[PDB]
Amino acid sequence: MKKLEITIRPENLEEVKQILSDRGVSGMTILSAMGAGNQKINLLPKIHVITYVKDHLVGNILIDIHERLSTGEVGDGKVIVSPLEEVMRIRTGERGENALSAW
Amino acid sequence: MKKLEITIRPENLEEVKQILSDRGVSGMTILSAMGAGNQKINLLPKIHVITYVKDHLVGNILIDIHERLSTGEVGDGKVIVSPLEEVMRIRTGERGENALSAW
Amino acid sequence: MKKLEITIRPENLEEVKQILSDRGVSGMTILSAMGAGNQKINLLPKIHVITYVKDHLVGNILIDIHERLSTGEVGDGKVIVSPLEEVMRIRTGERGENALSAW
Ligand SMILES: Nc1ncnc2c1ncn2[C@@H]1O[C@H](COP(=O)(O)OP(=O)(O)O)[C@@H](O)[C@H]1O
Ligand SMILES: Nc1ncnc2c1ncn2[C@@H]1O[C@H](COP(=O)(O)OP(=O)(O)O)[C@@H](O)[C@H]1O
Ligand SMILES: Nc1ncnc2c1ncn2[C@@H]1O[C@H](COP(=O)(O)OP(=O)(O)O)[C@@H](O)[C@H]1O
Repeated sequence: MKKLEITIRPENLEEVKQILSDRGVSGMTILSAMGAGNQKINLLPKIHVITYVKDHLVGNILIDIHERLSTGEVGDGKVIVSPLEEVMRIRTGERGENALSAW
Repeated sequence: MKKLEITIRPENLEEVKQILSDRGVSGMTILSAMGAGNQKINLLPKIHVITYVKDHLVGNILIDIHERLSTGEVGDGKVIVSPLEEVMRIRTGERGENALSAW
Repeated sequence: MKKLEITIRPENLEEVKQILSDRGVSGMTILSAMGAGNQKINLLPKIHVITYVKDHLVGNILIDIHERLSTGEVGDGKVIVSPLEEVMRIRTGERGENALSAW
């Protein structure tokens, strides 16, 4: 399993929720943020989306996010992929890929 | 050392602080969030807790969180475990497990 | 590439932005938080800064943060370093170190 961190323009949150639903993804945690980078130190409002996903889905999610969110204007955002050693569902104590099931 | 990310119902924050104190954990950083998943895309309020811990404590913290927070109702939340390559205390410049000491 | 998580007193955010600019770092995402630890469970306001950086810069950024932010008073904060498997720029679809370029 992998962690995705998706940092976007807030207006693009609906489209990120749809991309993850369209790949069977079970859930997501959304944080408000301020970001700085190339867009013109100017801070701008951002949404930071965290989702845990099965390893075979990551490549298609990254392609989907570029194809559907790109505006060709500076500031569209970033996606990173990082490793997960253990995942647990609090309600059941289930570990591994069972912890992300649709139920 | 490992990073835990604990995503919970906000009413359960007091019990997460007590579980970490009961395992000698030095600290925690708390973020407000909105989450989507199985509970009935409906966004619901969540707390996202980050804590850095010694590797031998992770198994007992995961057991404690399942045993004390489970309600057997959908939406109790998730815990993940991920790797840490370096940890530094800003005040002293100390690295490694010394950076998390109680002082 | 590596992820840094920098958890600080809010008054120190200007100095963290300057340290990252002084090492050529392209950007940063800023989250408001509450933290608990050694400082006197008392919750205190914090800023949580996430930045993605090239591996050869991490050692000098950690030294800079200790030298410029240390007050020798408990509560100055923490820096962690964690691994990144993939980085993508949404606007272009570019991966790897190209995804963090100044443009
Ligand atoms: N090195 C970085 N680390 C973390 N977040 C970054 C980094 N660079 C950019 N970001 C985030 O992505 C947002 C957009 O980045 P920006 O450089 O303006 O756009 P682009 O990626 O289109 O060149 C920023 O406002 C910030 O939230
Ligand atoms: N795949 C996921 N990635 C990240 N956060 C998730 C994921 N699935 C669920 N969550 C988080 O956990 C919360 C509860 O999940 P939910 O599916 O409703 O409960 P359960 O785990 O009891 O089936 C969500 O509101 C969200 O914050
Ligand atoms: N184990 C920990 N995991 C995550 N964040 C931590 C941890 N310990 C401390 N912190 C964060 O760093 C802040 C300052 O830590 P504190 O223990 O008061 O200072 P010091 O590091 O100077 O002893 C906390 O308020 C919290 O945000």
